[PDB]
Amino acid sequence: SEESQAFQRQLTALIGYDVTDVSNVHDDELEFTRRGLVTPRMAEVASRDPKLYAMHPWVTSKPLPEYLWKKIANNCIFIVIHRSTTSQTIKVSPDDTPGAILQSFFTKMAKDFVLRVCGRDEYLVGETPIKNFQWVRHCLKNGEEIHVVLDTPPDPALDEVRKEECDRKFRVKIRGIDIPVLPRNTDLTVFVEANIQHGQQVLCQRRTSPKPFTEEVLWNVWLEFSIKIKDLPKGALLNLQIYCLLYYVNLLLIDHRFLLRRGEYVLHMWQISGFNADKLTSATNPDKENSMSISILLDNHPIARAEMPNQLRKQLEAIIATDPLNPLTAEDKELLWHFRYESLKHPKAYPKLFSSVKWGQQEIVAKTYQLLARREVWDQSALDVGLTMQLLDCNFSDENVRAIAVQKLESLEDDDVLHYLLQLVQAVKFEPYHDSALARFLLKRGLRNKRIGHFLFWFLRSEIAQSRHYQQRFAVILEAYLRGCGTAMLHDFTQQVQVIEMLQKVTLDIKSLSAEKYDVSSQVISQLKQKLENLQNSQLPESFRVPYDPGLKAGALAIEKCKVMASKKKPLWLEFKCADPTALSNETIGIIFKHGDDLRQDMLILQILRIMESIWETESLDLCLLPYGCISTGDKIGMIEIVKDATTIAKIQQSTVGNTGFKDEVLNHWLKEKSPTEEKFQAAVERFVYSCAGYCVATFVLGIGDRHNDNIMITETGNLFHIDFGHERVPFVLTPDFLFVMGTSGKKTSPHFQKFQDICVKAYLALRHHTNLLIILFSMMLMTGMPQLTSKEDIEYIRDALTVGKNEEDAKKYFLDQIEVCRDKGWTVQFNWFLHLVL
Repeated sequence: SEESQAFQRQLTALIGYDVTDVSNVHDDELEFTRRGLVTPRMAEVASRDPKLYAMHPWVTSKPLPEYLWKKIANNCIFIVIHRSTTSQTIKVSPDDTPGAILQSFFTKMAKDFVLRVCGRDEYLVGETPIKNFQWVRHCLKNGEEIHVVLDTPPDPALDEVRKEECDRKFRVKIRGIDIPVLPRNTDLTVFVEANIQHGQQVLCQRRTSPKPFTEEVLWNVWLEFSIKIKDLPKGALLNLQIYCLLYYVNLLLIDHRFLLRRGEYVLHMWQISGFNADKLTSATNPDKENSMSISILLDNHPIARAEMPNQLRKQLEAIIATDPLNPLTAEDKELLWHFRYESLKHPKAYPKLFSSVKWGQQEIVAKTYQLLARREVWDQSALDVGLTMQLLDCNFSDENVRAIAVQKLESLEDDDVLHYLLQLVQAVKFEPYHDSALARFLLKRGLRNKRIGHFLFWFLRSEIAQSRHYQQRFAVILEAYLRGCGTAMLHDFTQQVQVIEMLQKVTLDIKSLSAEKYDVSSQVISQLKQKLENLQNSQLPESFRVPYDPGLKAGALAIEKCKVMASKKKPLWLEFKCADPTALSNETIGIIFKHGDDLRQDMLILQILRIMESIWETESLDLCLLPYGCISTGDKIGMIEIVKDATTIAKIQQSTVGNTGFKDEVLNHWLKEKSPTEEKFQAAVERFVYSCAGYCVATFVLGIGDRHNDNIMITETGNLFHIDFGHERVPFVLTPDFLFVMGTSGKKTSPHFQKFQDICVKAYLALRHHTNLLIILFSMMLMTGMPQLTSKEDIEYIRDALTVGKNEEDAKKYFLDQIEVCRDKGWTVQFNWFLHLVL
């Protein structure tokens, strides 16, 4: 049609990439994926309750943790129900329904509606106990009152979706390679390596002879492998590399239509700088003008009881108990394979088992599927996210093996899907094909829930903007999502994109006019305000949802309170007025806009933090972390949440001690002068003990504990929290100032410091109870998040940190000793933090 052209246009602007582009394609897998994802979408749209979809209730089935019942010490909950100007407080029990509460509301003054959190696009509806609403738990946790307004339900009509309308050995001919520029130092030789991969597992390998590295190198040679065409497993990759390692590129030997690849190919390769998710991409380099390319020719098609002994059983069991990052011996794999039917009764063995399958053998793969048809135990096992995620990493390229993983993710409630959403999305980079069970699962959960949807939107867009390796695949999935999110969602996303797009341009100009010079003169500031003026016109929409806090609406830009931060790069400090008239405080929305930072890395670390908090919750612990909002918008650019009433530990030191000169009492002096009442000061000290322990443990496990004072912040309310995760020593930061606040100094003791040590321990061994989940999240984060990671050393850290193997007593001890090293170090490391990072 005609209106379809314009619609595809808006989507292109929403996605940040034109999915109809074919300038970098060698087949039609993307188009095929755009077609195949139409069904999954339509089915979910037609299946979703238009009333619950519009009001996105945010609930959870988990029990209220012990630390929250402590608040409700009267089996009564207080909810302030506003109206227009007159508010009315109603007492309610933990198991009531917002409807019941609604009715029990007109019973107080009898002389259609729904409860909405004041100043927030959050509703309290549906057949659910009020104790199970996230906002209620949020208020209960932060000792805040529950204020809700009585208004009309959103008109679901606004969510309207727009109507749519051989048994021979395999071989490859390496014709040659060619690259535009060449003039480099040495004149070394060069050769092309060809590997048939599958799950990071190199099945077969061939190489060409070396040759003078010229602008164009030809071989016109057939590389025949010792593997039959019939034996190539679906998902298998033809991995091509150039050594003289400089360039790589991959090609699926089997396409999306179960067909063998064939014909002439000219693939533009990816380079390498000074093992990682990009290494596995089937996409080719879009830069044809300066990129290396390789020519090949594919010329070669359908795709078709004994009880285990006592001693061996003990062996298999040791293997199974082993940590995920522990390598399997040839004998381990034969044991696991030959006794596969026994292995099948141990869900925690699956990864090991499937990584013991000889995928380069048709008969073995064939038996594996027969094995998988004996699911029973797996289908009934209690869902284990750690286990599930492992079957979705780089080590498994089989569609069916991965499918069962997804099958388990299907049980997760919205609340959990949100906890792992970013890692689930990142795992799509491990899928051999564009359209996969994981992609459909994500597409469906997002379409099914506005909150999940909102984030799915930003998370996919984050990759599409900065990842040439996967933006094509991710763009197609984001499109498929936008086409069924609903017109209202589409409107909100448009509002947000326009604002960030406008702020990105503003930050660029401003950033330019000031190198590595910490100044921020009235000149740059003026020119900063000047631009916001223009935007304050018919550009910056009336409002927009805060990307990291979908419930909040940002209004006009309070240009007055806006400025530029001193920081090394050029942060943009903006403040907005809440767009909702029913908001509680006149409080402004603070958001920082930065450029020149690996914001995706911070996103990863913040989600892991939110995950450790949930783990501790399952064990009645509230380490008080503070994983502030952070969304990566483009390459090194994105926005950050500004916590209210917080400064760096450094700036507090700078306040008294002076410029670069470190005192032990400064911190405590600061908290006491910021606390309105002794009661609050004591509560602030208590919050400090908790937040300090949570970050010491959390940061140690993630190996980002050795930090400079300027990257650690604290609220006037006593909440300590690290920031700037974007990539002698110490395990974590526990300096004399932190200790003094706890009432200790110089290897002494105190009621608070002792509390701190026990909490740490209790917390530390709570993360160990989930050693596998953490190892797997840490392992995936590195491959898909940071630049390059060691296929050993790097990942291996988390294992030593999680003291794998030791018992709780040795672990408790191990951690306490780490607490002592910090005690020994005092101000050493901090003072040293001027030099640089290494080791």
